[PDB]
Amino acid sequence: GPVPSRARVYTDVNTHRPREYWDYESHVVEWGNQDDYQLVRKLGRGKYSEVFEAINITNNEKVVVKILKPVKKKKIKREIKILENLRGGPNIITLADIVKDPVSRTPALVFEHVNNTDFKQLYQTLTDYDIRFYMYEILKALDYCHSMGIMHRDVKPHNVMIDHEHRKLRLIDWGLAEFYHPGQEYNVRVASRYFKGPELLVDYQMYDYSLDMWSLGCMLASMIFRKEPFFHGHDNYDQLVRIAKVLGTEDLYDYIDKYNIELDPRFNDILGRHSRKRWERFVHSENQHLVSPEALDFLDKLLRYDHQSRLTAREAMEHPYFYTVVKD
Ligand SMILES: COc1ccc(/C=C2\S/C(=N\c3ccccc3)NC2=O)cc1O
Repeated sequence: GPVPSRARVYTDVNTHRPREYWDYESHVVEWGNQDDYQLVRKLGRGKYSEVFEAINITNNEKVVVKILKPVKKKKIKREIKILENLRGGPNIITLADIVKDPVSRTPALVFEHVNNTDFKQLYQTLTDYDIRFYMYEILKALDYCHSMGIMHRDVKPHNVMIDHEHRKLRLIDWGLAEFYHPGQEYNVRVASRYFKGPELLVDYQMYDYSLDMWSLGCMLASMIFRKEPFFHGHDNYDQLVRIAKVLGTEDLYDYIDKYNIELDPRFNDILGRHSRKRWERFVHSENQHLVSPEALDFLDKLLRYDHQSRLTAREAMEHPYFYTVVKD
């Protein structure tokens, strides 16, 4: 069978919490007043919800209303409990309220509103310093939720709301997030394809917080190199082949050999043999201004096959890449 794995940090956080903290199936939702919130315009539709900009008429302030499509009560309470546990943490989106939507017949989460700059203007104009700044702001959020027993499992540009005017960042969409318990086997069908960690792509279920750091590396590579997404697979199989053309196939085999994992035989025809590449290969005159030796070394230490060898969020915040960022 496969070799078990545990997180190298925050391993026992949920163990020594009261069972109330992580036993989300037992959570009792405390409902607000649906009539306090007036929908203004639809902002998005996902597979699991729709999201609206709205007004809270008791303070005339804008809020964002996420009305869940029908989903199992378990998963609704999971998201709710996680939002409540993490509320007030650095750069975590704030759950303001929860109300019963009369039309949907499902819960509606009420969030703080972020005046977000949308993501193509952000991708096109963020400077070297801005990338470092916002990376640091993201690591603050990730170190907080990891220290609180929670992995996000869906880190990607669209879940990072930035109001670039006020240099304000918020990590959103906790609907895939889970509590980390040592030895617990999880569902590998999480994260968007381009940000899925190798552990997911080789069907290794006993993963942990370090999955978020792989996804964060994919975001970082897309920004400093100006290739979004960076690993652009046509499906989950070709996703792993795209990674292996950069990180090499020899270390991929070392990885699965360490955990006594076996690749799906369907890779036999498509994986090939690939050397590991130096990151300088992706540097050119149109992304040069975003690359430094520090950037490449930091990236290199995030994008590791072995989830156990990636930097933790806290370790990443110690990296020289962030020495130039003004600390508050
Ligand atoms: C414009 O400002 C905001 C925008 C979004 C959120 C929070 C969200 S959005 C979400 N899920 C989605 C996303 C896209 C489509 C459908 C559902 N989950 C969250 O927590 C908070 C904001 O202040």
